[PDB]
Amino acid sequence: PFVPPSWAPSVFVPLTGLVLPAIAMATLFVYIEKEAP
Amino acid sequence: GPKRGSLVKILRPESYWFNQVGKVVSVDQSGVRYPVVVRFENQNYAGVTTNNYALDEVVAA
Amino acid sequence: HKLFPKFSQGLAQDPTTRRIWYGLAMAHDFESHDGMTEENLYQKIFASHFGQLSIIFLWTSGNLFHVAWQGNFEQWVTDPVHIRPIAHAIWDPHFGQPAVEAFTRGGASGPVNISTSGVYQWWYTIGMRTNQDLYVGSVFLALVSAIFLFAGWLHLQPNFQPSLSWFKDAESRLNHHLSGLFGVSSLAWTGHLVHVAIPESRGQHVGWDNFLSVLPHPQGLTPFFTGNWAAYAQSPDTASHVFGTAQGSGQAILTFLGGFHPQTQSLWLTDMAHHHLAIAVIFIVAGHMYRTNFGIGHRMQAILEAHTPPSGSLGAGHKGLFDTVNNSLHFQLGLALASVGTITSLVAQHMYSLPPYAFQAIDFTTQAALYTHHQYIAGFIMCGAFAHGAIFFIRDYDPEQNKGNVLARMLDHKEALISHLSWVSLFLGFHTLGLYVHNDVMQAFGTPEKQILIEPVFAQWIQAAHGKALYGFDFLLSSKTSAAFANGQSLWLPGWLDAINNNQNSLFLTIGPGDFLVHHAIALGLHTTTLILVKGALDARGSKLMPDKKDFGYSFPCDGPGRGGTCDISAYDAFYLAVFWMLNTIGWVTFYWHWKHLTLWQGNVAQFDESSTYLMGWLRDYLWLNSSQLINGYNPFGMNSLSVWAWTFLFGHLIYATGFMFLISWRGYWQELIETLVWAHEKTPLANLVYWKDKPVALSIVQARLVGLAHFSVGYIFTYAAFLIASTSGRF
Amino acid sequence: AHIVKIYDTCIGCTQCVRACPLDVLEMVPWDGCKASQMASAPRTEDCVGCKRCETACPTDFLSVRVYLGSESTRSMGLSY
Amino acid sequence: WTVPTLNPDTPSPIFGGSTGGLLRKAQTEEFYVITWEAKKEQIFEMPTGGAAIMRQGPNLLKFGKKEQCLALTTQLRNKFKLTPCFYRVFPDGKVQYLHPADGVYPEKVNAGRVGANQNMRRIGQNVNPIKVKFSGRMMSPAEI
Amino acid sequence: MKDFTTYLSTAPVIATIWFTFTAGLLIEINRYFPDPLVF
Amino acid sequence: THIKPSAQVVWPIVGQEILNGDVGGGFQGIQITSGFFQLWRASGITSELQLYTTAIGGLVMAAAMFFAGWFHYHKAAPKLEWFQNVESMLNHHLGGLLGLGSLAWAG
Amino acid sequence: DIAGLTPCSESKAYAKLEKKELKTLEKRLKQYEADSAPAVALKATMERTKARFANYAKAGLLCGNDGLPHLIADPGLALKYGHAGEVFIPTFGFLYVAGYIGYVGRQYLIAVKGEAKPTDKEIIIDVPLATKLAWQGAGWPLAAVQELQRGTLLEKEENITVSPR
Ligand code: CLA
Ligand code: CLA
Ligand code: CLA
Ligand code: CLA
Ligand code: CLA
Ligand code: CLA
Ligand SMILES: CC1=C(/C=C/C(C)=C/C=C/C(C)=C/C=C/C=C(C)/C=C/C=C(C)/C=C/C2=C(C)CCCC2(C)C)C(C)(C)CCC1
Ligand code: SF4
Repeated sequence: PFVPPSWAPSVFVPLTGLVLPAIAMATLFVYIEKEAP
Repeated sequence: GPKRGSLVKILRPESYWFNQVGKVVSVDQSGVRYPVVVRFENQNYAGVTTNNYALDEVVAA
Repeated sequence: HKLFPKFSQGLAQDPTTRRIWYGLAMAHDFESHDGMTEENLYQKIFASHFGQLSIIFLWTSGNLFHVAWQGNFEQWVTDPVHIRPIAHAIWDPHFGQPAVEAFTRGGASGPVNISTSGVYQWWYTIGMRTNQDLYVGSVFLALVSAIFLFAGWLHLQPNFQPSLSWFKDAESRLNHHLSGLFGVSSLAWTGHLVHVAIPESRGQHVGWDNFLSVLPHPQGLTPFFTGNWAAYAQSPDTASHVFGTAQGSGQAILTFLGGFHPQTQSLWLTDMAHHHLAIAVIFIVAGHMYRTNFGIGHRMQAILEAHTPPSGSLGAGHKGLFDTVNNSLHFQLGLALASVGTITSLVAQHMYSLPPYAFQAIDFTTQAALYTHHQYIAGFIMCGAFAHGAIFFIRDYDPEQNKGNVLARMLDHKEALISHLSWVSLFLGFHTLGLYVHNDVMQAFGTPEKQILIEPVFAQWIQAAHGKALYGFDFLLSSKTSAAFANGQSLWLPGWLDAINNNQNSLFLTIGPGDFLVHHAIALGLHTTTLILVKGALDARGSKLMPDKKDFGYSFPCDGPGRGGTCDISAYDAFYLAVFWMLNTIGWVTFYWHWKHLTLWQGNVAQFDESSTYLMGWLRDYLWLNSSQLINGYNPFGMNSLSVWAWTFLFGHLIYATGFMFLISWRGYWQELIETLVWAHEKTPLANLVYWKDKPVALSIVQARLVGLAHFSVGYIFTYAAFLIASTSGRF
Repeated sequence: AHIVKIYDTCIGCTQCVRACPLDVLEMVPWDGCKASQMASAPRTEDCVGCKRCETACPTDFLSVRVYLGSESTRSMGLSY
Repeated sequence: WTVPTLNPDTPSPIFGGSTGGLLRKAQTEEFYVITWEAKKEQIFEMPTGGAAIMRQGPNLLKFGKKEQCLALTTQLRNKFKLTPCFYRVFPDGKVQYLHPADGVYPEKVNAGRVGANQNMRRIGQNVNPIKVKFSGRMMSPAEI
Repeated sequence: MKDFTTYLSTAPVIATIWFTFTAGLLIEINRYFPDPLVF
Repeated sequence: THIKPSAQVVWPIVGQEILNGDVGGGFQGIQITSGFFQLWRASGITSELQLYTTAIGGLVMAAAMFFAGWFHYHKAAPKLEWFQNVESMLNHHLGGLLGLGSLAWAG
Repeated sequence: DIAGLTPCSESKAYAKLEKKELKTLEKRLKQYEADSAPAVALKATMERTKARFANYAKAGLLCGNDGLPHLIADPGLALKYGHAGEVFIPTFGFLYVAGYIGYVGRQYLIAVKGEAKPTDKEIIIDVPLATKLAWQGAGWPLAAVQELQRGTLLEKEENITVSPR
């Protein structure tokens, strides 16, 4: 019970290619530009 | 310390002319901290040939 | 001000874009954070080490999983001579149908990459036969990676943070790491070899289902407890053994044969079992040396205080070195990097020549890729060893604790050291370049019989001492009437002699005047890189141009245009200048390795022996000749499977060239350009409604050197990787 | 801010003061040298770290030293 | 000598307007205002680029950074034998006089100045960087 | 003439004359003894 | 159309003699690419003698130029208001140099 | 012989390379006249080629599989098989002339440091003193080992040293 299905690159490659870089760069940008109290 | 015109040897370790020989111009007799004026026949990287030294930084050699 | 970076409020109060880069760059330099003590230093380093372990095991589990799902391992093991090892499948929606057809090679459904990492050979030799086995290994190593990441998080917790005494305990750590981490691990790998990897090569499956009901030897443990240990060397594998099957097999589990298995052209599993068993016993015995809480044992400070020679020829000797190795992490890191870099060179040099894995050295692209991969890794690690040694001199070195010892006397004769390194570098450079230019003038003027061809008689003497009957010296292993020959002749020499007298492998290749000239160029590169690195380490405290260099630290830009100007005066900048000589030197050793092996693999070693003696022969017959199918990877007639390596070849040339921009052009030009850009943005209507939060400035001097060296190095690596993989795979 | 220090080898030649493009240094009364003058750096918050003072100092070694430190908007020489 | 005050209603030099003047730093953070009194009408060189005519009497320019006011001060002091003073102005309206902060120019000794940042030792008499490890920050051995 | 000999005693002129002599000497030796590799 | 322009020959020492290649015309040398042969044919030169006389003429003119340098620096050196006559300089250079140059060349 | 190398006068690729160079030179020769200067220069080239191959076969050089002369750099093996003329006699000849140059330069430096203008005698070369030392430099190995044995070859530790040492 190990083999991931036949549709798996079509989701996982654009996920870590586009969605997680967008979320990660937005999150790191908001963390960089945050003011200290 | 040494008289005018005599040769000394520099023992200030961060001097350019450390462990080398210069010539005494004058020794100031006030309470100045570095009175011994020594001239050197070669220039440092700044192009200076003259420096003040202390009494325990020069040895008449 | 701003929050990032949390470790430095001096950087957090920076109103510019320099803050982001310097927060990225000073993140893992824990000795220079705000409020850092020594216990906190060692604890965060311990957690980071756990993080490194978790990343390595996740990397290995990912390699296993992508092979097990998208490769052809179970099909490769049936005929590993004619089938190419698949790395992972390609999903690129930017492709076209010719590219999908081209990277769909076989036997695969869609587009794949063909692996050049040797993992199929390594996994097949250690006993993998199916994909499920690789799935179980991937799940196991992912669970191990999760355990190490959790253990880093756990040993950060305040009920689990170790004290400074636990980190500064050297005898316990050497006893546990020699006896357990080296010895018991090597013993357990011997257990894996004997129990699994040898019967899998005999054609018998020994998995977890039956490893308790299958005998490793037909008389188990009775020779081992009787002392009749030679009963495990009886009946070895025959010289007509088909690997992985039962035809031509034996019963032995621990032989000592020398040379190679005849089919796979690789080391014997029984010899590797015996080898790991012997070094396991030696490391377990050596792991009982130092004094832990049991009365017996050696005291390292006592050993160091004792080894001071008479007559004062080393002064105080090794007095006070224990408190300077123990208290400094940069000394320990430089020692570790020097050892691991030399061992990585050892791995590459011994794995091309003595290939361990089944059907390695018939996969020529795997041979070239693994050699070049560990040689460049070794070069970077050696440069880091000298870098952290210079950091040791600047930060950790106390002169009063070392008044008179070996470390102070090196600083005393640093000028003699740098002078004689300068001499050997100038000598090797003048005469190596002069001999190559001389032979080029001879080859240009039509007279090859005038060119200076010095024969490498010293290394040929050494090969004759090793047992090679080509050069006719005939002594010590090449003469049949020798004591060493006659004593080793009964047991391990008959395989070693056949393997060293075979001229169809990399075991002690035939050498000539080209090999002379290149080994001299290699010595030039080594001595020169050592000159820059030793000069940067020993002039790190200060020089006559700057006596107070220790007061600015390790990586400062300069000391201004005064005193004639002081550019690249820092020890970091000496490292920076020496990375170029590292890349040059490894480029020389891998050009040499690759061209001598391409001429071995094609069949005409006469081509290397003739054209290697002149640099036009180099440029014509290696670089121009072997890049004919590379640059035809795509063209206006179509494309094929080498188009990714043609694109990556041009990609590396581009990154190299972009690095030259940061290397040559410096800061104030770009700062003036950015100030005009700031004017233009603040005056442009309907775009000055958008304003930066961080003030844009040009990159600093040190950052510029780092970015230029980074682009330079990445382009260097990608260009030679694309050329080497594409030439070897396209022509074999 | 950049760390600017004055050392007792100063001979009060005023060269560093007339070399600084930012008015950071000044001369104070002193008794350690024949000139009865010593340099001093009371306004290092405006110092950019150009090291013209160090270029102008005649003594060997330097009597004025500039240790580049944490950057601000004044020390980076920004007009924006 | 007393600390003078900034007169914002001081006439400026005759100048057609450069692209190298003030920016949003003058509106958000600070800008500096330089003031001198001339003896005659005479052309000088603007530090931001270009030429300008100073008036006969009180003059007034405003710059972004401090080195621009020092460059114009050095020009007006070595070329025209004038005595300018330049101030620091905030968008609040806070006005900070400086240069000459003592009233006497810093290139000559004045009794009353307190010596700051003076190590009373040589540079070779500093400690090693091992002696200043693990403080609250990065430190140089010349800081102590 | 004394000043002209001092100018001929200056460093680049003597380097030119001496390298001309040394190069011509090697050229003459390679002409009359063509292609020497040993001895 | 079948002889390659060559005007440099090397001496037979240390094997560099091979550089004298088969350029045609019963000659051996380095093929030149400056275009002097085409310039000389366009100017109507037909013999080596005319080229030799042009060489002597150019050497004589070089001696005249170095004498002119020495003369106008050490013996009779022009004044600043001579150098500042730019209107006259333009008149003389546009007439005499370009104008009489191209007139005499057209001649 | 040494290292499996045949002698060049016994080697066959050496004769093949000689014949090949003669073939190229005569293919270039066969497109001229007889008394023409290109034909004379090419016949001088062929004469020098034959003389060079005969001299290298006469000197006892060792050829490989490519027919090219190989040099032996080992003092004992060279002196045993008659090959001192290719590395060993050239290295002592070089060390003689290189120490000549270095010793004449050192004597000129010591001679010009003892004046009131050493840099002036370094920019404008004292030609009689330089020729005097250049002729007297022939006894440089004897003079060098004597200055070694007196303790005057070497400066003491009055040298310039850095802050570290
Ligand atoms: C860590 C090593 C590693 C590497 C370099 C790769 C590389 C790849 N994977 Mg694989 N993957 C791995 C481990 C790895 N994998 C493991 C162990 C599993 C089993 C859980 C998978 C399950 C998997 C599937 C189902 C698929 C891929 C696919 C791919 C390809 C496309 C990238 C992608 O979207 O994957 C996504 C990556 C994952 C799903 C696993 C990552 C999970 C770990 C815990 C994240 C680690 C993050 C890392 C430490 C830091 C990165 C973030 C940081 C830089 C900010 C690429 C070749 C796709 C493919 O095959 O294309 C043809 C695809 O469909 N991977
Ligand atoms: C720093 C970057 C770097 C990278 C990316 C690589 C990459 C590679 N190395 Mg190289 N290597 C490197 C540096 C690197 N190396 C250095 C610095 C050294 C010197 C130390 C080596 C020495 C080396 C050797 C000797 C070999 C490689 C091999 C390889 C290849 C196989 C992948 C692998 O290592 O599996 C991942 C490995 C592991 C996850 C660990 C393996 C198991 C360890 C050794 C012991 C486990 C003990 C066990 C846990 C104890 C249980 C005890 C019991 C009682 C419970 C891969 C190309 C192999 C190869 O070339 O194959 C074709 C190979 O044989 N490397
Ligand atoms: C055992 C391994 C090891 C460990 C634990 C350390 C630890 C340390 N090193 Mg050392 N070092 C090592 C090995 C190691 N190093 C090696 C192998 C080298 C040679 C490269 C060095 C050379 C070196 C230098 C010159 C310096 C350090 C420094 C440091 C300290 C701070 C690191 C930091 O903050 O940088 C953060 C890391 C970065 C900002 C990395 C930037 C990325 C680099 C430039 C590579 C970019 C290539 C890119 C990834 C390729 C992308 C390709 C693309 C197509 C995908 C830390 C003590 C610094 C120090 O001590 O300061 C006083 C320092 O100056 N190290
Ligand atoms: C082909 C490019 C090239 C060459 C030939 C060199 C050569 C050298 N480098 Mg350099 N270097 C280079 C690129 C190169 N480098 C690059 C890209 C970098 C990165 C910035 C460096 C950074 C670097 C550092 C940090 C160091 C060196 C050092 C050296 C010297 C080491 C000792 C030696 O072997 O000298 C042998 C001598 C030569 C190779 C020069 C040839 C001499 C010529 C042929 C003689 C004259 C011929 C002819 C008469 C010329 C007539 C022309 C006329 C107009 C005058 C050597 C001169 C080291 C050094 O200087 O030690 C003393 C050193 O520490 N290099
Ligand atoms: C418009 C100017 C002009 C042009 C186009 C020519 C063209 C030619 N000249 Mg002539 N020549 C000229 C004026 C010009 N001449 C003048 C003023 C003199 C006296 C110095 C000469 C003296 C001269 C000699 C001795 C010879 C030639 C020869 C030639 C032919 C050879 C190629 C060449 O010279 O490149 C073409 C040149 C140019 C394109 C640049 C000329 C620009 C001039 C110097 C300034 C003109 C500026 C003008 C007001 C605006 C033009 C702007 C721009 C488009 C050029 C070619 C037909 C050779 C010949 O006769 O072969 C058959 C030859 O032996 N010329
Ligand atoms: C630069 C290092 C070096 C190296 C690697 C060699 C290598 C060699 N030498 Mg040579 N030699 C050298 C420098 C070197 N030599 C120097 C500088 C001298 C002058 C002092 C000699 C004088 C010399 C003589 C007289 C002989 C050799 C011989 C040899 C060969 C065998 C000896 C051996 O293996 O010892 C390893 C080499 C060293 C440790 C370097 C020191 C060399 C010492 C000073 C002399 C060694 C001679 C040896 C004792 C004789 C052995 C006889 C042999 C038949 C067993 C071997 C190829 C012998 C030979 O001809 O073999 C066929 C021989 O008879 N050498
Ligand atoms: C800077 C610095 C540093 C670093 C250093 C380094 C980096 C080093 C390296 C080093 C190295 C890297 C070294 C090496 C070495 C090696 C060796 C030492 C080897 C040896 C060998 C041997 C001895 C062998 C022998 C043999 C043979 C040859 C053959 C036969 C076998 C036998 C075994 C016998 C430190 C940290 C300390 C700190 C201080 C500073
Ligand atoms: S560095 Fe620039 S600013 Fe700081 S003191 Fe020296 S001159 Fe004045």
